[PDB]
Amino acid sequence: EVQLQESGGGLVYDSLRLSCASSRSIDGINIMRWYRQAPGKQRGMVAVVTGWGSTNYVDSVKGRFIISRDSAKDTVYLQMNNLKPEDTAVYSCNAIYRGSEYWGQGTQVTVS
Amino acid sequence: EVQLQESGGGLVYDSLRLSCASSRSIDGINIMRWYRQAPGKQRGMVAVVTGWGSTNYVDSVKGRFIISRDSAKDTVYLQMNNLKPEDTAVYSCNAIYRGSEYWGQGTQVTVS
Amino acid sequence: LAKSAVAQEKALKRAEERAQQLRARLDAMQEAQDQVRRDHEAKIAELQATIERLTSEAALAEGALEAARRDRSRLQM
Amino acid sequence: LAKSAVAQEKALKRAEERAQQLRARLDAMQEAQDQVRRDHEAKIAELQATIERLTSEAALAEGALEAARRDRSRLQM
Amino acid sequence: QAQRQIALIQAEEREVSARLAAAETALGESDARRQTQDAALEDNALEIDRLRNALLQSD
Amino acid sequence: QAQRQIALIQAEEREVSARLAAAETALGESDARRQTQDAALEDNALEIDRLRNALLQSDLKVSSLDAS
Repeated sequence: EVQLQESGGGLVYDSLRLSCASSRSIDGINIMRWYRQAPGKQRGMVAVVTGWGSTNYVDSVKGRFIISRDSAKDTVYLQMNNLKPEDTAVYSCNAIYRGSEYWGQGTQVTVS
Repeated sequence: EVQLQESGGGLVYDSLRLSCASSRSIDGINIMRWYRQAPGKQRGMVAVVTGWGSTNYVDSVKGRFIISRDSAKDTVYLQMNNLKPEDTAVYSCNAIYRGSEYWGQGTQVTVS
Repeated sequence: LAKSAVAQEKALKRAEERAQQLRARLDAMQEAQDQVRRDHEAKIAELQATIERLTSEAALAEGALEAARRDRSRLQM
Repeated sequence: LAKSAVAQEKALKRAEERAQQLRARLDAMQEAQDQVRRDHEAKIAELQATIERLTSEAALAEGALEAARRDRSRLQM
Repeated sequence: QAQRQIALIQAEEREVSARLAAAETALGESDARRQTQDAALEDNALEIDRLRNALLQSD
Repeated sequence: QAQRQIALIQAEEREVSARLAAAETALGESDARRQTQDAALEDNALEIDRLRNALLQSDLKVSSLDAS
């Protein structure tokens, strides 16, 4: 089995950060992605990184999020600035190993 | 650029096929797939196969529509069996080489 | 015929060192296949799975999430 | 002893072709790697490319299924 | 055209390496034997020089 | 890169007129001198035998005469 670990919760009126680390199967990573969950609602992708580190997102955050990787430490990062109180949701990083998916605990990001 | 000069459909009530031929690149086949669409709406896929014999289907075309490979000719076999009334639609095959996707015609299948 | 007999005796002893000296490079660089390419074959299989699941995950994500959604937004009717 | 050079002439000759023959296989194995080393450069890209704009469709296709999904809550509830 | 210049570079170097390999082994041992054959033949070159005196003393 | 493979070709052609030729020019040296000593060995053997045998031919008088 493989494991994940989330992080990055916080509130403001604006400075914020998120992180999702892993302790095992380090860098053995093909496509892995990021999600957000609206309370009591469904779940969907928000941002992704891959083997070559190509950049592409969901349309809601074009010009809003910047995402970057470290191959070694296994903790991908995202740039959250200029927030709008309507972006709040429940976030949970994603990763697929050997073709099988693996979710983690899950956290939320709120601004209000 | 490929020339997926697809054909094989029909306009009847008993046993049909969707065969998308080739023009170049005999099994230069990375991910390649099919799409359908119902009038007044945008597009949608039906079944997708990948060069590794792995095949998966959307829920609807299970048990009645079958997709299979034939590398000796580079002509994906998507058999249309047990044509139920809902199966009326407009179809078109697909492929992706060099990154730049390519498309063709497809035909109109109407069975009631 | 002492110097001629001795000459061939020391003559052969170097070409038999080349016999090892040329099967030394051969043994090494031949091992450069048995592990470098053989694992290089595995990474293709490892990367191969992700093209099996992004199709499976999008199999539900493209059809089912649109067989009913655009049906639900038929409020125009 | 008189003929003993004749026998030792052939080892001075046979070891020469074992030098001649063996280097030929060393000639071949070099391009048996280099030409393949050009094949496993295109395969990764041609395989990784057909993924690098597959996530760009796994997401933008959900853009229609999230930017328009915010409307159903106005009337469903 | 990159493959054109390359096509010769493995082609030429292999021909180059062949003449680096062949000439080096061609010259070396034949040089070693030549100096010995000089030593082999010039030491008993005095052998006639010694005996020509030995012939003339008694004759 | 392709031009630095182009740069090599001239220097590669410089190396053959260089060490490549030095080896070739040395080849003519050995075989020329080899034939000098090789042919001499026959002649030096020819010069030895006439007086090595004459040694036996002429000395034989040392013992036969002493009978007298």
